[PDB]
Amino acid sequence: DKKFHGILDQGEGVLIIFDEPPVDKTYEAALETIQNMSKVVDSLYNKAKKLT
Amino acid sequence: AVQKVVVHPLVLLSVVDHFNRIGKVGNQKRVVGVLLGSWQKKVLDVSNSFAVPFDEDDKDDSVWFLDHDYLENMYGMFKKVNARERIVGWYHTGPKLHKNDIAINELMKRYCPNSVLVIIDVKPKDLGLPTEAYISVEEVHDDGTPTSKTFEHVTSEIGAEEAEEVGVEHLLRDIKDTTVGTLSQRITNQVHGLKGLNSKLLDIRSYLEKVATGKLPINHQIIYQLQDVFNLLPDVSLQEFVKAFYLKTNDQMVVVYLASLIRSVVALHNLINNKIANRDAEKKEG
Amino acid sequence: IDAFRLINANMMVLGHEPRQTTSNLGHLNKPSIQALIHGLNRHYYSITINYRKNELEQKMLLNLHKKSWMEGLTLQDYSEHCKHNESVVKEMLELAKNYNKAVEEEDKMTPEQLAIKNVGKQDPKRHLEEHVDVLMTSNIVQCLAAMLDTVVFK
Amino acid sequence: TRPANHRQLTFEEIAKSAKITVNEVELLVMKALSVGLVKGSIDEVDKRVHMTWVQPRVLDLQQIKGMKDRLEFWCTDVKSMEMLVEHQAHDILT
Amino acid sequence: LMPYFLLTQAVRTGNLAKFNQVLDQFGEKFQADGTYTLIIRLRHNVIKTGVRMISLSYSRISLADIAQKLQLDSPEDAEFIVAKAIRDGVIEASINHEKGYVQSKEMIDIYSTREPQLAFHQRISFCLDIHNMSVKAMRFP
Amino acid sequence: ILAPFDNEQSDLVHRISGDKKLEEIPKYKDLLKLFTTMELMRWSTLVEDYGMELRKGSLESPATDVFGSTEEGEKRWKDLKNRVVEHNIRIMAKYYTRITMKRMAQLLDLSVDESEAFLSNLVVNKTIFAKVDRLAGIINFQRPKDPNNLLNDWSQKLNSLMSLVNKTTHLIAKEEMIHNLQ
Repeated sequence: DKKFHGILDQGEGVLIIFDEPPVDKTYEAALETIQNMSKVVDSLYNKAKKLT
Repeated sequence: AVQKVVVHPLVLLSVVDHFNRIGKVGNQKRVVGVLLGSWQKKVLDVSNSFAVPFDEDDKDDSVWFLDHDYLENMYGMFKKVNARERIVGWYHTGPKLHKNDIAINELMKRYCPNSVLVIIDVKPKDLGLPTEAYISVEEVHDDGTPTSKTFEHVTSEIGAEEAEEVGVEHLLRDIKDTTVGTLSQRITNQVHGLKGLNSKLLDIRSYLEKVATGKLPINHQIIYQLQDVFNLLPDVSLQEFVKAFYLKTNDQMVVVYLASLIRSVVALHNLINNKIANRDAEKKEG
Repeated sequence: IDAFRLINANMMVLGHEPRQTTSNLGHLNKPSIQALIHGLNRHYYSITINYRKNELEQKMLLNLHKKSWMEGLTLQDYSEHCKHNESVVKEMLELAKNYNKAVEEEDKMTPEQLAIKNVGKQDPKRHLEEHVDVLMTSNIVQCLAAMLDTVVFK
Repeated sequence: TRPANHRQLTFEEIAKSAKITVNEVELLVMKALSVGLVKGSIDEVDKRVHMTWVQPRVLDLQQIKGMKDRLEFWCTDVKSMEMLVEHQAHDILT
Repeated sequence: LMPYFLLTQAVRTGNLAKFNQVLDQFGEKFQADGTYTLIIRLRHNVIKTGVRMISLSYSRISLADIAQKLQLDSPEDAEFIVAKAIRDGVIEASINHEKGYVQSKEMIDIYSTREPQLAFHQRISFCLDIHNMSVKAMRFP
Repeated sequence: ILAPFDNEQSDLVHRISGDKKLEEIPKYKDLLKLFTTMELMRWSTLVEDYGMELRKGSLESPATDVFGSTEEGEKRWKDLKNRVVEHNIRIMAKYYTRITMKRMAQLLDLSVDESEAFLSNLVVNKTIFAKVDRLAGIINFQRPKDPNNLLNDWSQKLNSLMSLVNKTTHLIAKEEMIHNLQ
């Protein structure tokens, strides 16, 4: 349920606990720009590809 | 005690014209004058100056003269014509730190408590900032003399002002490096300051001229810093200093990869903005 | 600046025009109308001037004023430069959403109209190349200056 | 004496170089960090210490020769990496 | 496309005589298009696709198991393709020829390696070219 | 001593120091000396030198206020024990990197489980950070993952270096002017 994060072992029951906020801000907030810009080049078809 | 000094370009210039006016002596003269200014908020300010009559004979070079009546009345005029202005200390033209400047400062400290000096340049060639200033500290201390006193450099820069920025930027009208973009840093401190580090590596090479042949006082308090520099020489390339360096190249270049991707689309939208003005006028105009 | 010098009002009474122009150097700078409302040119005249410039001084105000020492051999707030590389890019998404908006209302009302109309609000198109210069030189300088200290410092 | 490459000595070497047992060198180096004569870190399970800073001492006319030659090839390294910049970014500013 | 699309269906799989089930069904069609001499050598590329496929999936696999899955009919050269897989450089890790298992090391931090910058530097310089070509092809008026 | 740790305690030792007439007691001048300085002798080697002077002198009644009500004493025997079992754990976090579980319990002279209850209620108090183990007995002090602080502290060392190479340069050029000026 991700309320806690870790790992469970089956042989002897060892809970290796670790933590890091990895990164989220840098890539996916720059990834959605690419699919915004894809729709801009799609909208270039409605004033260039049809027109000239 | 003092954070830093602030020098205007007027007093920077107001020594050069006097260096021209005594330049007809030919043989030898240092320009020594009274430095005026108003230090506030623990920051040293320098505003105005003149120069006092001063001569020097080489045999027994401990004989100086300051015509204090010229110092009394002209400052009294300057205290009249600007009561905001006061004395801040003195200066000298400073090629090479002449010997009388150990007691010139002690001659006229009965006016300014922190009677600061300023060493300027008359023949400019460097890669740094050619204005230098010291401060007076004294010591009954470690090894040298019972009466010991050595000058210490407080950092120096040329302050600007809204009145004089009008003047100097009209007075330049010359080769300039404006339009700070991706290139001004490349030449103000990447072309230049790497060669600025030359003359500091080569400066301690010049003290190194005493290994068995140079001057007779040897080290004692010069090598504690030089022992530290090879000690504080940075970390070698074995640790995650390798790995976390590739980490941030793998982050900083992604922003450049996005930003360059945008640059191609924008000019392509500009390309259609010229194909709208090419085809839609050759039938219209001809 | 415009330095002046008087002319005789006695010759103003004579109606006689002074100063006997013998060189093609005076009538180069034109006077302002506001100075022409005043005594120019009925009691004084203008003088063309320039400035005496020399390596004695010109070299030593250029190579003395705008100079620095460490501002560039140093890094820049290393945990926050990469953080500032998101403080711009985050709204650059939605600013590109406006650029995913404004082109779509073209093939429309005669874009000279799209100059006068858009003066209340910010356009994407000019603002969208504004940060691209900023998101470049902040990165290319900071990447290059870090990769020289690896060579020079051990 | 050790170079700046490692300067990472072990507790057994102090047991050799000071002929003192293992259960007292940790009490020794905690004093040395407290006085301020040395600045480093202490591991206990791998039996090593990462000394970083040592107190500056004096030296004669021989150790300056070490600071002579170690300084001298650092001149050309500042020369060599800058020589790219005045050659590759030459047209960017004359 | 349907005979030729059925060919690359066999390539993305790891089966070996699936190539043979195509090359008898449409061996005559490929000679009409005049391309058979390039088709016949895909068996080198089928087996390097498969040995990359198996080594990435299984970590510690017996060499006397990979041949039965690739229908190789021989374990005694099942060592030997893996030798040419390392000689070409497909998989890195070692083979316990005494035991029989082929162990593989788990991958490590490929993010903190230089190689994604090489995915960038091809495309940084390429995307500045098309911005330059958009400038060079614009101001004809 | 008995106060919990604070910045207010960190100069409380200075406010009570600098006193000409406090140091007339030779014992109690050393008491505050022990807690300004380095690691303390464990608990038993101190009470054999200082758990006996609380009767002597002409000073016994606040020490009788320690001794007399034994439940007040039990609150003050153990809180004096609490500050000195803590005084190790401050500086062992500061000067060590990776110590074994058996080694720390030996410098506290108590059970290894009793050591774990001490490090439990201090890091849920988060006043000493630690990442202990109960399989290898390997604990470590001030060990985060450190993604960004490597190159950040490296960039700090450049600026400390570059500020120092400017210190010597304008200090050599005057030193040549006091031997060969004229």
